[PDB]
Amino acid sequence: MNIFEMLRIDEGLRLKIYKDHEGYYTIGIGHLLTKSPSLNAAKSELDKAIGRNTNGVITKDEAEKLFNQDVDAAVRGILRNAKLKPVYDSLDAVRRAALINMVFQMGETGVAGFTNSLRMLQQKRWDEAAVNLAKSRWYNQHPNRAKRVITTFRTGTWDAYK
Ligand SMILES: [Cl-]
Ligand SMILES: [Cl-]
Ligand SMILES: [Co+2]
Repeated sequence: MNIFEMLRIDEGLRLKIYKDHEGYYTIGIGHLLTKSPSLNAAKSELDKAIGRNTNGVITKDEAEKLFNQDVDAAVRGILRNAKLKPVYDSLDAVRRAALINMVFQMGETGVAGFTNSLRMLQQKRWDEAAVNLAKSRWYNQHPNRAKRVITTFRTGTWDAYK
């Protein structure tokens, strides 16, 4: 399995503009367009992003392209961050993907804010990190997904994903 398949499972695929669980406009595979109420605003971001008059609807290839860019960006964010890099480096392949998933969903900056879980991950204190991760708004607002990720961190296997 890999980060791509994993996030595809977590975020699903939508070709038409949609409002997310928080009421934000998104499209594709978890690509946030804007946090604004204006559907026009979202259309415009979209057109800006795709390079064409989309009218809120995109193609699968277009979707996968925003996905690659987005996955790329998450990693860069990780590598740029003084708090995230070292943890990332200390992790194994499966766990790195779990970190990416989180950076992707909440941003580099939101993730760097989980000071305590990051320390625990850095020390390989799997069980405790997982307990700590679950005490968040993240988890409470995304019970199912958050559980697959936390689990992945805990086991270092793709089991939550099979
Ligand atoms: Cl973009
Ligand atoms: Cl969820
Ligand atoms: Co959310």
